[PDB]
Amino acid sequence: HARLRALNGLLYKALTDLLCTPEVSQELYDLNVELSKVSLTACRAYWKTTAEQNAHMEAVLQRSAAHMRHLLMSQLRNVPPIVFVQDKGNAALAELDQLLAVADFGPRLCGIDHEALNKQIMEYKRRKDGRKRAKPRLEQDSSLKSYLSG
Amino acid sequence: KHLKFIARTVMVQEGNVESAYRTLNRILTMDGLIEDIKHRRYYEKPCRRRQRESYERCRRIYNMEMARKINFLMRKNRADPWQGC
Amino acid sequence: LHIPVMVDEVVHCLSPQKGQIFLDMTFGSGGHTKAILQKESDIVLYALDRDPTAYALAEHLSELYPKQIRAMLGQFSQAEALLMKAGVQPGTFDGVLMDLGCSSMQLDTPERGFSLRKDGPLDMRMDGGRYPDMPTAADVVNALDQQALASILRTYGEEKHAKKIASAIVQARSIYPITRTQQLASIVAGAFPPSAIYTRKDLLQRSTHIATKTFQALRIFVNNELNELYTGLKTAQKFLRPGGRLVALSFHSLEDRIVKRFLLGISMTERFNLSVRQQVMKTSQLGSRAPLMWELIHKKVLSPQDQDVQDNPRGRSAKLRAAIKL
Amino acid sequence: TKFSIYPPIPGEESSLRWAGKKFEEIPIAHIKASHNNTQIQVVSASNEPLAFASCGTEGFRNAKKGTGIAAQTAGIAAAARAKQKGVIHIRVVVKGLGPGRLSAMHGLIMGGLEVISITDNTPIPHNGCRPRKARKL
RNA sequence: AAACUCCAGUUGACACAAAAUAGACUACGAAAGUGGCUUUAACAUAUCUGAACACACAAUAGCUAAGACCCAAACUGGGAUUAGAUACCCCACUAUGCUUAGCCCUAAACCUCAACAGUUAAAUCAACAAAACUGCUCGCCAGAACACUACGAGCCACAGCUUAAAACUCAAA
Ligand SMILES: Nc1ncnc2c1ncn2[C@@H]1O[C@H](CSCC[C@H](N)C(=O)O)[C@@H](O)[C@H]1O
Ligand SMILES: [K+]
Ligand SMILES: [Mg+2]
Ligand SMILES: [Mg+2]
Ligand SMILES: [Mg+2]
Ligand SMILES: [Mg+2]
Ligand SMILES: [Mg+2]
Repeated sequence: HARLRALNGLLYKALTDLLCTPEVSQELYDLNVELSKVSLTACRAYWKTTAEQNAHMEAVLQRSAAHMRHLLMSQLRNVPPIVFVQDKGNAALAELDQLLAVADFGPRLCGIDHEALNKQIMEYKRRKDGRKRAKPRLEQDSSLKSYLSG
Repeated sequence: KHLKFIARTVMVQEGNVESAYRTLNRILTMDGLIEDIKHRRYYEKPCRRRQRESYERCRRIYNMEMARKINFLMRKNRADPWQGC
Repeated sequence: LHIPVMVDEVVHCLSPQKGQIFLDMTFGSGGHTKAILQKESDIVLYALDRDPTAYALAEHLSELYPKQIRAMLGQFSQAEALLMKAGVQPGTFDGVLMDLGCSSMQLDTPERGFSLRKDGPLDMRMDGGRYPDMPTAADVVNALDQQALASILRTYGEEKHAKKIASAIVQARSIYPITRTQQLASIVAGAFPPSAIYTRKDLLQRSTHIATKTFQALRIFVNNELNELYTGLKTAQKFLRPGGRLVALSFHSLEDRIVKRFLLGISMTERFNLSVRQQVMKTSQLGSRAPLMWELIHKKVLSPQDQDVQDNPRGRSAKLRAAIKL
Repeated sequence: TKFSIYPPIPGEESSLRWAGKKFEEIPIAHIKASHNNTQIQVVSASNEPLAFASCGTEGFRNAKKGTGIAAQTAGIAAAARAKQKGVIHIRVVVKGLGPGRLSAMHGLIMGGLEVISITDNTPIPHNGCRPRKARKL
């Protein structure tokens, strides 16, 4: 568990170093993508999202994922495939807003059940009209008496 | 008193303001200025500061040692050369 | 004579004047009503109450003032229709006064069974038999289950030992019906060691009977004081003139909480006695109200003086809230 | 040419220009991003105020001032007012770590102004005054 | 909400306050302590041990007097929150944190490891903490609670500190 945590941290550091250096790719270096999270199970990568530029960043990352995995294999050589997850805050909100723009709208007390208790009282009206606990360690045993008896 | 527009200054490249801001934020984070401001928002009592610094040093040492151990041991993470034995 | 508590401040906040409509939903003895009539004689006042004896006192005041004061017998829930038929359907009430608790004539009378000091039938019913089908506290204690009685004492009575007192009451009732107030007091006393009869002390730090809270709980549950009070507040707000003065007196924590949350528009389901830390934690969890309708005459509650406490110890816990409809 | 993130040095003649103006002459957009508010002011190279904006001036009040949208609106208003006076290119000088710290810049971009440099002037006391005690929450 | 509205932002001038990064260093000092710069003075002992009281120190808080006062801040006032008071939150502000000269002499003053010398061989060793020990010296302890108490004595201390009991009670702690 802690070993997997350290492995996740190492993967995060390696991916950040690959992102920062220009030797990996001029496109990736120009993007200046920053990673929010890296977690290994396959590997899930989560990068902070800035729409058009976000789509371009996602497309470039998807294109360069294979090269990134190949470069990671040079280092940690047995690296599982890396999955990039775009963190649009709550992605559900972004997708929902996109669909909503796309979509069509057409033309424009007391804390008790007082009633139940009242019913029960009316029903009633109608029908009318400690000790010592011995310690476990002090309990006697007569097995030895029986053994000595015969 | 110092000359201005030198410290913590990043030139925007081809109007890419977001990338320049990200670079500036990363520079400040690398220099620890952001964490410095966050810690300086409220007073951290000296005993608390010493405890936090000692814990951070121990955590960094442990993380480095664990990373070294994992890198050393992962050299054996290859296909089994003597399968069936 | 238990003088109306802080009646001077009630008069000040209401500020009675000639040709104004003032509704007293809790006429009772009428000391507040008498003081209001003393301040203004031409005021048109409504004296609503559930006790038939209170209605008789209101009719006596009507004998004193034939139409300046208008009597009304009924509960807060009925008060809406009663006033609608009375001739104040458009509302426009210039003032509203709402006391709470037990009337002095109610508490003194042992036949009503409102006090453990004097024996009597375990009635604890503000109604004096206008609706004989209305449950009495004796039927309540004899009928309700252990868990039901425990919940009633825990919520209404603010009782810590509901799980114990309810079981003791059930055990006693299984032997004999609980038909006497003093019998119930003895039963509750037996639920604890005898030394604990007067260990509990009032807010005045004066010894009181241990069963008192229990008695209080039953009274509320007999009269549905919380629900009927909420309905009365809603009906008053519906019938109160814009800019009218609403003055309320609350003798215990639950009714004061209800009144305050109604005035400030707070959700009734919100937790009680919230601290600032608890609010911050709640908002942090919720971080991933209705528009105000009142203007408080007094931001803070008004409490009786120490001398007034000595004169009327029963009114010590009274807290006064004054607001104006917006 | 090779782009260098380092700003051009005043007193040294650089080839970089904006609207025929040198970096030392580009107007300055001071942004203050507090936790409860965000203020934006454009000034000339000669410290002449040209436009000012804030969350409170844009109608937002109390907690609503702390939202990033309020800072974006303030940036839009400040950029419009500055552009009315002929401001085109600006040098952003941001201080504080408020929620609007970035949003204000976006507003300026949405306002029509061109940001050529981003500068951080967050007041960081080198062990200066003693800040208030930590909140007991 | 209150508060402020000569309030805020920019620029300039501007401290008897506090000493980012270095510091991922582990240094100095007897301990407490000490992390901006420079300069002066300066870090005892060529055998160890050696004091509740002698000699000299001793964080923070506190007292006395005179200054400074950005900021922080018990207390207090106000605003919220609360059924309500207080507290947690916000604002203003004081003692106080600072300087000078005295006093007080306390701490989870804790590496909870006395000082000095030696050993790593035996049995390594109740457990845990922090590998186990030996020689030597000083200090200290002898069931729990009563008790960081009472009395006595000493002290610049006067709601104080140091030393420190007994009776009744329990079979545990
Ligand atoms: N829901 C309700 N409807 C009508 N009257 C009610 C009521 N709940 C309580 N009351 C009445 O309100 C009064 C409370 S105490 C009476 C106090 C009175 N104002 C005085 O002169 O002191 C009692 O008369 C009680 O019976
Ligand atoms: K440091
Ligand atoms: Mg010596
Ligand atoms: Mg000292
Ligand atoms: Mg001061
Ligand atoms: Mg220490
Ligand atoms: Mg010694």
